Amino acid sequence: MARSYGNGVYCNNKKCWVNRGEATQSIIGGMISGWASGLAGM
Amino acid sequence: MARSYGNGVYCNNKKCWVNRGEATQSIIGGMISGWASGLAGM
Amino acid sequence: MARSYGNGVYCNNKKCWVNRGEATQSIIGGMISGWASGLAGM
Amino acid sequence: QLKLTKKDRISVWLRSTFLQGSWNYERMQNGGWAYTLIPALKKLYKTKEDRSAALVRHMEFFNTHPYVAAPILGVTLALEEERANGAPIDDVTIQGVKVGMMGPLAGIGDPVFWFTVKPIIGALAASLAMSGNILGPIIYFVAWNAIRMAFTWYTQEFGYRAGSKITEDLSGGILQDITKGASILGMFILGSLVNRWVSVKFTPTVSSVKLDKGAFIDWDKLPSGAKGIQSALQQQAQGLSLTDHKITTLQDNLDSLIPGLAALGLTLFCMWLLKKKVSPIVIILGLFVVGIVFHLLHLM
Amino acid sequence: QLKLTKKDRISVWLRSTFLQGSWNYERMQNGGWAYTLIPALKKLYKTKEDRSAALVRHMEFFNTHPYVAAPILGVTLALEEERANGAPIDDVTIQGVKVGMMGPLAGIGDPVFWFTVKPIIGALAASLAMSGNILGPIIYFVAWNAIRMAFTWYTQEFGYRAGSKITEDLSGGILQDITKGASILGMFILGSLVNRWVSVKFTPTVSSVKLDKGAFIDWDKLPSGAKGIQSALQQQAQGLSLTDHKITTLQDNLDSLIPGLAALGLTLFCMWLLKKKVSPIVIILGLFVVGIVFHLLHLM
Amino acid sequence: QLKLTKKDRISVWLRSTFLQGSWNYERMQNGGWAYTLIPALKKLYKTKEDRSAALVRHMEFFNTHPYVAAPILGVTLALEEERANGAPIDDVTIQGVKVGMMGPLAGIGDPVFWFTVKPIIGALAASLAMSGNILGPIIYFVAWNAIRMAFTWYTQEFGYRAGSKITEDLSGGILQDITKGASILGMFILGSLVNRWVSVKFTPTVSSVKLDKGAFIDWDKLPSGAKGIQSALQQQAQGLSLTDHKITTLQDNLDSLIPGLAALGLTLFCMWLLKKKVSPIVIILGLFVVGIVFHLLHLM
Amino acid sequence: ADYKKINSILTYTSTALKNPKIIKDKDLVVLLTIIQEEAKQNRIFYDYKRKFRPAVTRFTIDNNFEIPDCLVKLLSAVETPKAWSGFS
Amino acid sequence: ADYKKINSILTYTSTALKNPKIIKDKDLVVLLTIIQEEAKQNRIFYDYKRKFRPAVTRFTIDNNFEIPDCLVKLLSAVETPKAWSGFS
Amino acid sequence: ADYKKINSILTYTSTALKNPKIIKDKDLVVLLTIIQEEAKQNRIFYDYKRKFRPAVTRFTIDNNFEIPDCLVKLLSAVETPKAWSGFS
Amino acid sequence: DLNFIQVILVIFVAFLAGVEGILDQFHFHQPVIACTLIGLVTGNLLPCLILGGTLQMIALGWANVGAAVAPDAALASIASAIILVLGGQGKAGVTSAIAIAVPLAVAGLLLTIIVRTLATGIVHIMDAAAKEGNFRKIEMWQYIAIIMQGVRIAIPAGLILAIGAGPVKEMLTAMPVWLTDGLAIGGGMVVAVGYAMVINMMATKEVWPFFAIGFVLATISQLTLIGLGAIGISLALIYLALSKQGSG
Amino acid sequence: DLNFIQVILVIFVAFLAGVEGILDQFHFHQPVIACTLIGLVTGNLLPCLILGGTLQMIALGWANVGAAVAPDAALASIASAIILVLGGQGKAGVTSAIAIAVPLAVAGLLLTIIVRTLATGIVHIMDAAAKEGNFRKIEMWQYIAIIMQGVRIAIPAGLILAIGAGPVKEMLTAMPVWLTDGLAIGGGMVVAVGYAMVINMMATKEVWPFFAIGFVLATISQLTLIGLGAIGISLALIYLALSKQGSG
Amino acid sequence: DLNFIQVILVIFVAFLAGVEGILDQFHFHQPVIACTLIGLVTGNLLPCLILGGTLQMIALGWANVGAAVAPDAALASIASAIILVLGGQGKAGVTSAIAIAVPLAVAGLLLTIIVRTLATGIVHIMDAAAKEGNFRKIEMWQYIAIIMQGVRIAIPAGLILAIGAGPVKEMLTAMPVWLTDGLAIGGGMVVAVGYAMVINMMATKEVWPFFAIGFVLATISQLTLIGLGAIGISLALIYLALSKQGSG
Ligand SMILES: OC[C@H]1O[C@H](O)[C@@H](O)[C@@H](O)[C@@H]1O
Repeated sequence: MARSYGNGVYCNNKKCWVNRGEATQSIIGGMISGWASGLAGM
Repeated sequence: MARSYGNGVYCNNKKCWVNRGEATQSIIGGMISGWASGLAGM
Repeated sequence: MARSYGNGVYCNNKKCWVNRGEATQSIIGGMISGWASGLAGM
Repeated sequence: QLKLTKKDRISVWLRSTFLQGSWNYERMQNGGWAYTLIPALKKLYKTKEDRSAALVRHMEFFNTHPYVAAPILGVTLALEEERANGAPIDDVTIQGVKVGMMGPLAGIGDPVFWFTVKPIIGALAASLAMSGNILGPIIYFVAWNAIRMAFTWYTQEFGYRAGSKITEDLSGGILQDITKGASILGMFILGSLVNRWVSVKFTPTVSSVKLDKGAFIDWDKLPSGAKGIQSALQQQAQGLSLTDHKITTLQDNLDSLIPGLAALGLTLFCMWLLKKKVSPIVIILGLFVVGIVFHLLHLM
Repeated sequence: QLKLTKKDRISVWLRSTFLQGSWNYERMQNGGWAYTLIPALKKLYKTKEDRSAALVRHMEFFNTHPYVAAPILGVTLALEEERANGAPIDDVTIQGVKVGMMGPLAGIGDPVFWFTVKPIIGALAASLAMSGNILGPIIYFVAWNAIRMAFTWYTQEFGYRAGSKITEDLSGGILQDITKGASILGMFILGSLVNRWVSVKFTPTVSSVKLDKGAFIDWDKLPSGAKGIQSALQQQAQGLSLTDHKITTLQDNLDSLIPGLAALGLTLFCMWLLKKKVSPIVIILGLFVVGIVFHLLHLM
Repeated sequence: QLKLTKKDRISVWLRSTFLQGSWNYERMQNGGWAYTLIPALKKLYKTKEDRSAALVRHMEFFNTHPYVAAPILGVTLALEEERANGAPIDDVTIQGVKVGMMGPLAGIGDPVFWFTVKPIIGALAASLAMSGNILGPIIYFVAWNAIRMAFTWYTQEFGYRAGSKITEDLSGGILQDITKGASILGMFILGSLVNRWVSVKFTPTVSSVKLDKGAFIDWDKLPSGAKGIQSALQQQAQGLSLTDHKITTLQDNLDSLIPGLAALGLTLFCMWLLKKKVSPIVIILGLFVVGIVFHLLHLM
Repeated sequence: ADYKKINSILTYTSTALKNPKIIKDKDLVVLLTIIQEEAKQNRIFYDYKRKFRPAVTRFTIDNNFEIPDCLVKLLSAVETPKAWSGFS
Repeated sequence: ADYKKINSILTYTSTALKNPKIIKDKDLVVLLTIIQEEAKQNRIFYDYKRKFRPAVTRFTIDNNFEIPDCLVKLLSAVETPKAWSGFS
Repeated sequence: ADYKKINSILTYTSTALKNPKIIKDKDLVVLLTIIQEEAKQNRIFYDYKRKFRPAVTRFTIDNNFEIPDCLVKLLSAVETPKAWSGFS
Repeated sequence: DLNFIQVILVIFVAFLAGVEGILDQFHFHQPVIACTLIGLVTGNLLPCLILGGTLQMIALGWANVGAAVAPDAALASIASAIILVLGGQGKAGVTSAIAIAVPLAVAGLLLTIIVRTLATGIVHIMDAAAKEGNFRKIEMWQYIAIIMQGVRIAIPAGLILAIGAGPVKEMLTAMPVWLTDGLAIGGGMVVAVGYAMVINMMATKEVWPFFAIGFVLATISQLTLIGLGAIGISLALIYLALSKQGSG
Repeated sequence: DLNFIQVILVIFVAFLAGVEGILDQFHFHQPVIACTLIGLVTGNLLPCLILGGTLQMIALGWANVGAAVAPDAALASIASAIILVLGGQGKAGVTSAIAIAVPLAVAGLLLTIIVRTLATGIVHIMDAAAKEGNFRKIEMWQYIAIIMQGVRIAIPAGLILAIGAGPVKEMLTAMPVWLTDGLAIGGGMVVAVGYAMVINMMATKEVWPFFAIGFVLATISQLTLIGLGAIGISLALIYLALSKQGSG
Repeated sequence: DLNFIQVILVIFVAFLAGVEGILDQFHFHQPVIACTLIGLVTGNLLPCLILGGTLQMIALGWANVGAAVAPDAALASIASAIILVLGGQGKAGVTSAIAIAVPLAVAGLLLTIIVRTLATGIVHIMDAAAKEGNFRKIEMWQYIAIIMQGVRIAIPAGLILAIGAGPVKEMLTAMPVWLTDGLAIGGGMVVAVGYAMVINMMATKEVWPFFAIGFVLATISQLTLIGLGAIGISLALIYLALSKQGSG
């Protein structure tokens, strides 16, 4: 009933909302992996 | 009311059956330890 | 409604009692901390 | 003699916004880099051979994060101003200082600006914007641009004022430790994300066996009033079921081995596919159609 | 000269079924190994002393997994045919190639066939049989035997066609790595099985303190109808006790220390007892009686 | 000649209870140490210069756990008896053996007596005392005093009889390894205790979003009798919120990052302030007042 | 592929392998030998593991932030996949 | 323990300790000293840790898969507990 | 603080830094140098990390359980925080 | 409807997002800024604003790294927000358009690479400009390589406006439910491609075991991403200290 | 009842299970097979097949390793099947026989070792047979040395058929509840012996810490056995690479 | 009320508690022993025993380490017991006395530190006695220091008994809820200072990673503290075994 679109926002059939918890984890998870991979790239 | 007999089969007072999940986990642990048992032996 | 005074005893407004599990955890953690600190301090 | 003024440094600042202007794949940012250098090289050299010598030089392979190139831009302008007035610099130090800087400044630039600063600012603007707030976009354009022009301008002056006397003290004794330690975190943290952030779930059910007496609650003998709920929580607390059927799905069968097992298989398969010279646009276009078909066949 | 035909190789293969025929503890599979070699040695050596020399030779200590003995069987047949026709081999290579092969091939045979292949076939075949299905036992005999005869026959011919040119490249640089890495996993994985697969569960209760007000759900003031359940889960969710008594059993007191504490003692005690020259049939028979007593006194 | 009788040893025993009599911070336990040795210094030396030499010698810095000083007491008594009877011991072996013994015995005594046996005896006595049994304090005093007196007397006798032949086999090649393993274990366990025993919890609420249909159970359409509880439990198990409002507290916002984040922050701040020469009495009083205020401001 | 590219890559790789300083970078030699070998077959090496460019910086920093002509002209001899998806 | 077995084991291990090749494997030299002593005490060694047999393979493989007579005749000197329970 | 204490600490650190056996102890050399420096500035060193006394024990044990006069008289030259809270 | 001032005004923003989609400097192609500009110039402001807020969340982590190009948020924002205005359904159609932004985000990824490949021809022309030392010749052609990236988004926008509200509402009503549902499922699998190319750049026999532990430790749901990273740093700190002592 | 055609056929199947119980080649001793043949000849087929399916699960991991002997599934299968046939209660008596199949599986462990010890003397006869070069004296005894392994199973079966259907029904009704209940509890304590033998062969001061972590890591229910294995190998891979640096 | 025999006995018990606070030999200063003695001499025995058990549970881990000294359980116990007897409310004032103990414990810590700082003059007079070689002055001044450490707690007890039951009952009834609540919360934050001090004594660049691992592993609530210690020992042993190879 709720199609996942990532970063805390899935959708509904008439309204889409962002989940703060999943938004906060995505804001952090990308930071950790982005920093490491960017460093491992050099 | 149900006495454990291992590998997913316990029993009842008139009929015994299999727990598939614990049957699956039994094969996994036997596989992993058995591989190392022969290997560490040699 | 219950004020944590640590080591298992919190209180109430007319009665104070010890949580035995928390007393056990505190005694074991104190044992570990004292042993490690005494061993490292030397 | 051929000193570079404050004015020409600002024109170099304005043109650096186009540092990604051409962006071919052969030499990525040569056009934007060479375009940025014209206001200096116009005055630095005046012969046709000398103007040709500079333009052939800076057309070579250059690529980095466009904000972190300003310290390169300062040191490059430091070298050519010294070169124009007389200094034995010839095609080895001009490229060498640049190439020593494009790589490592990108790997410190890509995390800071792309994957850390942008999402942190982006979330604030989005959270406001989703709430019908016009102040969302206005903050985002202000925040990102105020941050950007301060760093891109100030450090460009710093690269010019410090010469190439900051690149000598950049020995790679630390650098061979930083990337290697980075890989440990990365392979670790991507491991955790693979188990989590790769959405692969299977719907279809396998077995729907029928439970015996003593397994399910059997909502027929429950007491009526202030004691029916009592026995409902305690029987569930002992492991009794809310229906007389145990529903088992393929996801549990995979999950019984390890969680995220189907995500790893896709993750390994993508690893295998890229090594096999498959353009990721085909794989991702394929990865969308797979979601179309597997959902149609009631699989995902 | 003294060549061995296809037919004689088959009887050696047919005879290897009895490779465990004698199974004395002094020499484990010598009788079955020596019996397996009769059709070859009869066709190889004709003198009485030569037959005695071969028979004293192969009565010595031999043991491995009876399926992976065929590559040894072929290499043994490779050496004997070379030896019978004239080759300076003197009782040092004959036992040497065998003893170099019995050990390490068991450590690969025992996992592959005993603890991996046999139960995967067995668990699949049992699942049918428990359902009253005659397809179960028939498949199991077919599955295990079809796997067996091809493997034990094919590798017998490979050992003969490859001789002592396989063990030469079997150096101990790798062998030391495998077992030590095996021991890290083994001590790890037996650690996890010990915490789980060893059932030492204690029944008796210790403390039954009577809870005060605000601790339990108090099923007297609960609302009646479409609001009784709501406050039941909310009182449940905040930790209020489903009954007016808190029961603390012996298993809780050990579990509050660490899970699986009673299981670690037993296996270590079995470790200690087995070190103390106690034959495990005494330990296991004693363990069964312990279960009889500790259940009688309501301990387990 | 100047042999020490049993009476003087018993007097040293009785005087050792006051080993912490002075307890200044400059020289820690020199007062009680020198007081315990007054009978020895009386009975050993009789000249005015020699008594002054011994007293000046034994007013120097001494500290350890007061119970485990008895082996030091014995070795010191043996060394001084040798010094009195004639032996080239000159202010270097007295102090040397003393200071060699102070450290490791304190590090082995602080765990055994303070943080291992004292709290268990105290917990037993406290449970007994709160249970209304007067036997608690009686058992506590009896047990602790018996343990102390037996340990002190026996250890003093051993230290006297053993001479300085125990510390010679006390090379420092292994105390480094013990200390390093101790530091690893202690840092791990102190991280765990920081996360689990320091409670810094915030009360105030942040977000109270109003949920749509299908999110909460909506106790209006629930069935009446022997099926309402069923549907309530199924909707609870599927994750439907038990109320039409979702409560998000600042503690949840911090916990979404990592549990114990505020506790780690306070731990870091205490480390930093102690490094910055702040007397821990001031820090603890300030912590009490901080708790007072933050509870007044409805924060904690 | 393009015949003017392959020959010049074979020129620059053959030039790079004789400079005394590049051979010291044994890691760089592996890249050049494969790059020359692929160019020896009219194919352009596929750098899906983006290793060549980080190494050219590692060697350059190891050589007092100085670079020759052959390494610079070979920087455009690589493919370096170009279809990012992100971290999300 | 049999009296003909004890003397034979004391015979075989004795000749094992004098071969140059068996001496080099220090793992086996520690083993064989144990084999003599309990044979010297009229008892048959109880290696609940199955160490002796794997070492014979370890030594044999190190000697180009060659074995002498003394190690082979000692293969039956072990007890090797025999009441398996399984892994379940 | 105390001027006599500062002068005596300076003297004792000075004579400690001239004994060969103490000179060998680099870990103790660090503490002695730092303590002499702080005495040179008329302050009494504060060690929230109780490092000096365990180090004097380490050195004494490394010197056949023998100690000189300067380390003994400097044993009282440290602050060593005194407001324990416990482990609880 | 859209009058002649608006139909051109949407083109001006549409070209600039393509202009800014490669420049990455003033960030007009971001969903929160791009969607906001289309809604402002068309009169349907708030529905475009919230879509911009909604889409900016999905497009948080899209950033070009090296030669890799992010899923072209310039097309996903500009072209999706136009269908939001033409198709009607201001606040009701925030959901409808968002569903087709991601496939459009992919569709831009195809077009950016085709443009980024034609930019190879210009530098081949531009290399000649280096052979004669012309400062004018390089400037003019650079404006071309900058203009072409803008029309890379204005051309798709031209057809979506050429295909007016008539057929646009028909397509948003003739949408099967499953075409929506499976596209969302495919969207949550695409991140497996990005990880693999990142893992391929970092995986070695030394660090493969660190992947397995982190994968398995992700199965304990009480741990957070920060906590998993803290475990990630600590093994890296321990491994390096243990390896330098061993090697020297 | 059992006729004379069955009693011969019953013992022979039991004899072959003993014959195959040591050969470990054609797998007639397995519970799915061995139970099935007893049910086929006695007419009570399906109850035996279900028992064979049930018992195979308890005996999935029983395999001889080196000198160690598995708990003799040949006796447990034969004795339970005859218990199930003689005493009646086809499907109702599936549980009752299974309860006594495990203890008799141990009873064969006693019997198999006594047999495997008398098999020493035959080879002592056989050693002199090598001293004369007698091929036939070698073959004859090996057939003999196989026969008593079948006899070890056919003799209890001969006594179990000697004790006819009368007393076997009496004992199966005279089984106390606790005699059943305690035996299962003892059954789940057996694997402490098997682990102890394996841990003794593998435990060293260098690998004891790896035991403790694996024990402690087993206390998190979200980890499965496979996940715990991946963690174990990852330390094993890391430990090998780290110790090779230090040693060389 | 309290008569002259009772007040003298109370005062001497308080003095002995003050002596044992630093003597740490007979441990009269413990809450159970001290509260028991005070209740016995005041006639209100059982409330004092219960209170002492409660504080002993509170004060299990208070032990002076090195120069660091615990918050003086002797004064806390003595003052709580005297509050409990004078204020009335035998079993009702248990909670109030327990609440008042902790700040009183901190006050006793301050008093004992002041006394230990004043003891330097005594140590200097003993240095002079060593310079003149007098045993008697040493004994006299040691007795004198023991006497002041006893009076360190006999004095607050004397002043509290000087303040009659009236005002102490008034102060017990005039206690705002928030004062006690915030005091409990502040007491629940104290152990941060001690943990920080121990870490400062232990923290190095080689051990901060292990701190992080342990801290993050503490978030899995199924793991017990014994299990966490086992994990810590295992990591320590693996690290030492690897680093010993690293050194050579
Ligand atoms: O540090 C060890 C030792 O130090 C000081 O002397 C006192 O706090 C003792 O109680 C403690 O045992």
